[PDB]
Amino acid sequence: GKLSLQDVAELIRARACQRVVVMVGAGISTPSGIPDFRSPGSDLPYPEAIFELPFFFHNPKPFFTLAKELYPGNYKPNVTHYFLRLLHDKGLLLRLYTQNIDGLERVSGIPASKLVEAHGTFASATCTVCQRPFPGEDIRADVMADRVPRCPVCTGVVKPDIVFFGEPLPQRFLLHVVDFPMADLLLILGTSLEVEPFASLTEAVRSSVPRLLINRDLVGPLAWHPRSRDVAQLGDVVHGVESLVELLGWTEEMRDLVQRETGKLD
Amino acid sequence: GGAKRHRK
Ligand SMILES: [Zn+2]
Repeated sequence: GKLSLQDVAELIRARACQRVVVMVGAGISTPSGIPDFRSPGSDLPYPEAIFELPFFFHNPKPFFTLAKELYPGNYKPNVTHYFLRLLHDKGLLLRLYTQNIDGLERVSGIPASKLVEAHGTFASATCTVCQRPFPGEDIRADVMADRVPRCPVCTGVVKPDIVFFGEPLPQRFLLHVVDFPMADLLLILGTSLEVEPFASLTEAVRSSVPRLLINRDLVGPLAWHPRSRDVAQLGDVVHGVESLVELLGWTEEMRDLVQRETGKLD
Repeated sequence: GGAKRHRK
């Protein structure tokens, strides 16, 4: 018959799937307290202005307040991140692609080599005028003092390396040409798949590769181009991952990891 | 089609 969440967990437990590629979005960051990027406040021509360069040049204060909130150290990873961390620790993670900019994937312990922050990061920054690169730390203070970072060379605005609309995606994104054909399982956690070219990556896997979606809604290419080995665990993203963790037998090992990695951060 | 863009 058709594949179920239990059948995919059985495939993982049997080690039939060992090249898992994961795609994640805001659905896995909202349970950690990350605010919705469309509904601010925890100045909008349209919701996407916060990540649009012309507005940013008109008024960059809204983006830099959002950053002061999302900059590392404030929020902390949740169960979904530590599940993916466990996938990596067990040698099953080929690569984790994320649309999120909170850095919680790195904080959960996933090494940068196994991670593709496809929509940029606050760890680096670039001057909007002369393109001079800068370490993300070199501008941290300015954002905490509610300032606007400025280039020490040309006085232009320095922008964290968050990929804005219209901007190219980082170069580590181009690892998708080799990873997705090499994947034997595709997990899609908490994303509406409305942003391209990220969303189109669901189709970059082979039709013999299962695609498991844990998201409140069946969204995007999985709804209009369904495949035989597609599985959809619709509902809350945390409960869906916890159901998969139980079906995998990782509940207690998770409970150990979540308590030890959290206390490490005091 | 390598540049970030929303469906709309
Ligand atoms: Zn400059």
